[PDB]
Amino acid sequence: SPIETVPVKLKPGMDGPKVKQWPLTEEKIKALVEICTEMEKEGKISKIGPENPYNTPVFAIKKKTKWRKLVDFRELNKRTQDFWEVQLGIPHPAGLKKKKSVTVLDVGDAYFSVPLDEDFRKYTAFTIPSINNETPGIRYQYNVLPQGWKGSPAIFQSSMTKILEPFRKQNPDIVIYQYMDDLYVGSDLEIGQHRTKIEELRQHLLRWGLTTPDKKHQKEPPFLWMGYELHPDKWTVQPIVLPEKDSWTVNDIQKLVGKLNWASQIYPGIKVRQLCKLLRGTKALTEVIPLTEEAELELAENREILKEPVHGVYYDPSKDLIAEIQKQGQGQWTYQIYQEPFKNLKTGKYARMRGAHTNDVKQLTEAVQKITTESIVIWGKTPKFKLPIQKETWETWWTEYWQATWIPEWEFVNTPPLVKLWYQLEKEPIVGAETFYVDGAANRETKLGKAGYVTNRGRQKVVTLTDTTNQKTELQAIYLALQDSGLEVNIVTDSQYALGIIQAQPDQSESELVNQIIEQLIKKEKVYLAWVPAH
Amino acid sequence: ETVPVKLKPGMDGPKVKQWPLTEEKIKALVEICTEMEKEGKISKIGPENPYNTPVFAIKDSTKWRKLVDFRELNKRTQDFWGIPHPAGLKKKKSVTVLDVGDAYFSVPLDEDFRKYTAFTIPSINNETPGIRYQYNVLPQGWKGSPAIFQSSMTKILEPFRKQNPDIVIYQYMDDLYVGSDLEIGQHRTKIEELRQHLLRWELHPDKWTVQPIVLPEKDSWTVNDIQKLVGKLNWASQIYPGIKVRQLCKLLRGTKALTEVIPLTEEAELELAENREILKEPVHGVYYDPSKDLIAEIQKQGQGQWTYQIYQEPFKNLKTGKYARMRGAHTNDVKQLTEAVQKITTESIVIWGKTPKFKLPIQKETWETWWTEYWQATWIPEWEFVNTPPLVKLWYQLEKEPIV
Ligand SMILES: CC(C)c1c(OC#CC2CC2)c2cc(F)ccc2[nH]c1=O
Repeated sequence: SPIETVPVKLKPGMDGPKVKQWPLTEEKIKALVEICTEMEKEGKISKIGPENPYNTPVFAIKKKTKWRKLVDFRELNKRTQDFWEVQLGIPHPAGLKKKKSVTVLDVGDAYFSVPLDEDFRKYTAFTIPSINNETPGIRYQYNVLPQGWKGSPAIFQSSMTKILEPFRKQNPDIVIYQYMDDLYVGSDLEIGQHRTKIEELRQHLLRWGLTTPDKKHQKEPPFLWMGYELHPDKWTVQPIVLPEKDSWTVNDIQKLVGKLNWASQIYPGIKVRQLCKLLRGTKALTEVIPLTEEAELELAENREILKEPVHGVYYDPSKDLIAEIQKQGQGQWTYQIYQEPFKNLKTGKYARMRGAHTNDVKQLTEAVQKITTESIVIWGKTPKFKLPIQKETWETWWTEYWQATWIPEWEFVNTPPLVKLWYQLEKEPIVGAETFYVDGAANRETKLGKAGYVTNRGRQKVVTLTDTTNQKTELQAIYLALQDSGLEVNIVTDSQYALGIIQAQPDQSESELVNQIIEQLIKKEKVYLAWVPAH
Repeated sequence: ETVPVKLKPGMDGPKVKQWPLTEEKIKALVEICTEMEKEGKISKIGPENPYNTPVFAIKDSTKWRKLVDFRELNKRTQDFWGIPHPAGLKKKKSVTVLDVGDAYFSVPLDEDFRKYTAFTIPSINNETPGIRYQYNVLPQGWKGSPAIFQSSMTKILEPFRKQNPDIVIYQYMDDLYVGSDLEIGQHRTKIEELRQHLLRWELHPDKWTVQPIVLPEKDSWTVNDIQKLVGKLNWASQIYPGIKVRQLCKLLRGTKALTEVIPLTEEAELELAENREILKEPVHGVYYDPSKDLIAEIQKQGQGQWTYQIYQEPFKNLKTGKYARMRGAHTNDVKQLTEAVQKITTESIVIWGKTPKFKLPIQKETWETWWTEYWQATWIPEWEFVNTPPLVKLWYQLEKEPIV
């Protein structure tokens, strides 16, 4: 090829590889000899000699049955400089525009079609062994991008970009996507028009040394892309298959849970509670755990759900972008982004984020932000939101929370259950309501404590606890206060953590205790918590 | 010509990842870049360049402006030991800021340093390779820039500094703060006089009052009232050790209704008066240390209100203040915040000539997803995300506000 090479250097003052050539048989050698004489002429490699101290181990494998070759650059690579990341962020189906026609050119010997930085070449040197360590073996080096070498992919795609700059400009109404060795080409032109242009493109590549065929290996829609089958008009989800057996190992159960978990995003209703259950106290990946009835059941409900065809639409820039969210239980949320009703671009759910202590509004908030970021990426725009929370709820919460928070343009949609505040600590002491002066004290070392209260009304109590901690007592104090009082209470404490609840008013925590206190808080009609300095 | 700039001993170029940008943000950046490309200020680069710095587009204007986050690069850029801070800037009736950022494109950047200025324009849904470029000229947002361009800068300025020696001119990054005691008209007429001058190639510091802490007063006090008072004062004692809550805390002996009224003993009443006296002025012995990081903490007070303190040592504040949302930010915390951050940082610059390190009462994800949409300053301070201690807020919420 006549494409300008990319200047490549080795990592900080290191040196090219000098690993010794693995010994092979007269058979594997004669093969590598054959292959290499070809590459030698195709221009991919060059016979070198004793001027070179570098070397990489060449191997000989038969694929599915002619003798092929494999060079191991593990070393060369770990010595090769760093390059700017290669597409780690790939497109996501729901971000594609629909097209009249879409073609996928399979750029052949991509790598070996691009010139290697002549300077660097020397390091790629390798050697074909002699019949059981005889006289010197055959010596070569690469003159093009080597299959398996660190800098290749990164260098190849650039080359592909430089080479498409003209055509692209010249064909605005034509959109290409480079990925690995494939070129995805779509357009809204007429099928013949398309065909013509494709061929014009195809030829354009050749003008630089890019073989890309047609006729034999030629790919044909739909197109497989990370779990989806893509059609120009729409996309559909690769139907997922759950094997039926009478012997399930741990390995089996985890991988299964894995595939199910992936299915949860697209498919509605997938559950694995009982499946996960089977992993409890497993002693070995190969262990055979019998599925309980419950497991055998859901495993069955999932097989049925997964035999449903989930198809989708592509992004239309001229239509609104909408996202609706559902709170499927505590800490679990489902969302689906669409433009025209029921024709979803994408869907998905967020696992029950078991935090130390939050509330549903906050959690709703987070789901909103995760989505927003996703969208910004997929569509470079953010959706108008449809949220199961009254605008009044929102306003009340947010406008008083100690932490900065927000929700882009959104609208209420009443699709129960709605998210709400489970309680609200009073703003001012409750006149009338009983006042409980609480206190918990525990020996952190002996883990022995007590907790109790004394109300202005004369009521009192104390409890002794074993295997506890100070914070726990403090909380248990508050717990009993809530337990023993009417629907309206005043509780004063010197607990710094209670000062936290006051500021965040959490409706879920990591601690069962805090949890319990919550359940109580939720139960009173009015509660006013007051913190006072200890001692 | 080009001066040989380098990185601090053994430091490597940034390699920060580009954050996702909006469609409108990208479209403008591409436009902006193709021009600069043509104009020779920047040049596309290869994959052999592994560095990267974030970029984004900001807007007072409606044309979009390009903004690069050189925070990492700057920190790694060698030092040049610029302009000593003019203690007088703070004492001016009115200051105006100007963006002399455009002046740098003029000077070339040491060829061997360019690679480190690499930045990338993303593509929606990653359907296109990012557009890699690197600088050929002095980059806006880089520290090395105002420096290298100092000689040229001062040079051009003198003629004005002399025609107007009552005016103060300070340069931070791409900005220029002009401070004079003239009256609004005569001031802004004199600034435009300065703009004009610059082209051929509204703060009010003296009003920033130090605000005190006012303790509530009442006809009658309740168990709760006193309790709240004691809590604040006790905390507050971490600043003024003279503050005392012994007499008061005595009134708190007994299991009585929070709502009950307690009569204040004269002992207690003195104690309170004694405390009001203490809080009547900033704590002594607090001085700014130039060889110490400047810190700014912010608390969300609610109803659109925010409080802050700029200090270097815990409880030894250099300045404290409040911030009320600006018309329009009504339903957006993030806007108020970024707006707030920008404000404080300018005062910071204006006073000590350096940006503080922030502690923001917001979650990292939330901030990072939206702060850019409301950013307007050419610079970008450093920040950390925190949880506001319930008391720190309560104390400063107590600050004094005008009569009317
Ligand atoms: C040119 C690119 C961005 C493009 C497509 O190529 C592609 C691709 C990678 C799989 C994502 C594409 C492919 C389809 F199968 C359907 C719609 C499409 N719409 C498009 O705009």
